[PDB]
Amino acid sequence: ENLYFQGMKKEKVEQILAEFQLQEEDLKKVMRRMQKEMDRGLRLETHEEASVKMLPTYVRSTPEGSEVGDFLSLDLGGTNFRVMLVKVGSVKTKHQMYSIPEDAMTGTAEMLFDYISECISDFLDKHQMKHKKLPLGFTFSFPVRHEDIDKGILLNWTKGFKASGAEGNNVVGLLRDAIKRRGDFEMDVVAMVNDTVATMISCYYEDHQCEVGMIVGTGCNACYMEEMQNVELVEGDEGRMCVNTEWGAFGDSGELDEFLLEYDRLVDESSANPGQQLYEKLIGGKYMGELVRLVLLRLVDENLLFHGEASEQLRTRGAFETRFVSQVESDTGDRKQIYNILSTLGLRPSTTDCDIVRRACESVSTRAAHMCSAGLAGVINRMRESRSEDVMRITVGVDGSVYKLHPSFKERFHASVRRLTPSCEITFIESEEGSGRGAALVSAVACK
Ligand SMILES: Cc1cnc(NC(=O)c2cc(Oc3cnc(C(=O)N(C)C)nc3)c3cc(C)oc3c2)cn1
Ligand SMILES: OC[C@H]1O[C@H](O)[C@H](O)[C@@H](O)[C@@H]1O
Ligand code: NA
Repeated sequence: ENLYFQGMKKEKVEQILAEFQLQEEDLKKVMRRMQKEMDRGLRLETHEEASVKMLPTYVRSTPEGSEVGDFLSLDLGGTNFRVMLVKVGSVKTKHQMYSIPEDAMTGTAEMLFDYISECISDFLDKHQMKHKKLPLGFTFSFPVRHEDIDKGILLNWTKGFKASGAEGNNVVGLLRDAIKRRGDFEMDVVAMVNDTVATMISCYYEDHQCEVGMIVGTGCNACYMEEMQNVELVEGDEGRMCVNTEWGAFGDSGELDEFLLEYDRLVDESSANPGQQLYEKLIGGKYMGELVRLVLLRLVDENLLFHGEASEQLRTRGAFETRFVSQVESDTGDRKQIYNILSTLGLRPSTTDCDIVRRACESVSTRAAHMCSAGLAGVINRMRESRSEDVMRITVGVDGSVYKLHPSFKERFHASVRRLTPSCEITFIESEEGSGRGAALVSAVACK
């Protein structure tokens, strides 16, 4: 054992883990670069080359006038596929979740939308309603270049999605075509929204100060209410329009290069979209645990962890799940939680190994919280400037398992957004069934 040696090991672990550190000045630089990229995406002259697409959603700040009744909501792209029935009068919901097979997410668009329509059919039978033709709102968690609220093309798949015959086509069209092939129900697709947009809308229903939507789950993205005069891609300078930043693609033109560590390159190289969504790759739940797995293999190689031996499970892709990062950080100090996770990964961890794993997890999750904060602060700072407000009071509607379930992420992120947002008063709100509710609320407003 030896207490002096155990300590020397933790000191070398720390020297390696120090590479994850971001100073406040590094965060201001990342923020200013994000802001620079946001200005570029919004302008007609630089939009095509901008990595941050600042996509117009066609969701506008409207005086009001919502329709009443039953609205169907679809949710694709997060954790599984969701069908929701929404009653607007007051808003009450009925919902069901479906596990998307891999063969659908990695086969053809036809297979993907066929499965989606099969699920819709099943939801309608379980609620006895495959006869009623309802207005339908679609949450589609991918970059889309809109023509209108109900018409938009998929730019590219993100988060490991690979279905053929989708990129370059109208997503509402693919959906509508799938429903017709099946022929057992009828729906009127009135709106297609990003998950950030749906979250902002459902959170706004509870707090009218909500004008920013943020996702920190499988992926990482944000939307906000932009001045119509700044939205150059849409003719008009009156009122506001929701803009999907698609900030996951920040760093794709080399904007984050000085901060990319070896673990980031490996995660990217072994990903379904290499060279894409690099900022998201620093924060997202699809990558977080994989980043911890890579750091652990590095420490196994320096003879600082597990007697320098990694098990088959520790050398398995995606084996250190993001939930294990959250769970390792939940550990009360007894090390029981860390121990069980490691035992299940075929390791014989000592108390020191448990502590080192705890440290690698905090280094990765604290970096994610800090990178994410630079992005939110840039959006918020830009809004304060655009609205020419001395002190801007805004509410941010947030969804996702990383922001929601990680034990310290949320706290580290809020404190870092605060340091970077002086003269800003930010309220953070967590969405209760965010996406589904949001897509139907936009549908009720749109259905006039
Ligand atoms: C074509 C088009 C253009 N813009 C929109 N625009 C919209 O649908 C719409 C709905 C909104 O949120 C709402 C949430 N709930 C309710 C509500 O209480 N209902 C009963 C629905 N209303 C609004 C918000 C909030 C912001 C900051 O901008 C919004 C736009 C919709 N369609
Ligand atoms: O799900 C969170 C985010 O993940 C990815 O970055 C998608 O491209 C984006 O559309 C979505 O909002
Ligand atoms: Na405009």
